[PDB]
Amino acid sequence: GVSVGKCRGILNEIKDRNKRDTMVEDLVVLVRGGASEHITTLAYQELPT
Amino acid sequence: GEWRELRYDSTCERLYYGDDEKYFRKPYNFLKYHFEALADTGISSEFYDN
Repeated sequence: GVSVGKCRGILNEIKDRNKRDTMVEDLVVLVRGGASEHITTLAYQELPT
Repeated sequence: GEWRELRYDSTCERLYYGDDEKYFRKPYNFLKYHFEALADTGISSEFYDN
């Protein structure tokens, strides 16, 4: 009697994920006219109102 | 331009402006002082995310 069994197995799997996001915001003011404390308080760089 | 701080009068209930001692003598060697006022606040913000 002759009997011989052959079995071969192989597995492969790769998963990849990448995400990138950016957001930039700027605000510039320009005031000319006023010397009293009113323009000094208005010269606050920190809300455009 | 700097004589504008504050001025009050309680007896007559009179609130007025910086009229007291508002004059600046220009020291021959100076051509002109040219009082003016400008205040430019520029904010440059650049937020980057990677």
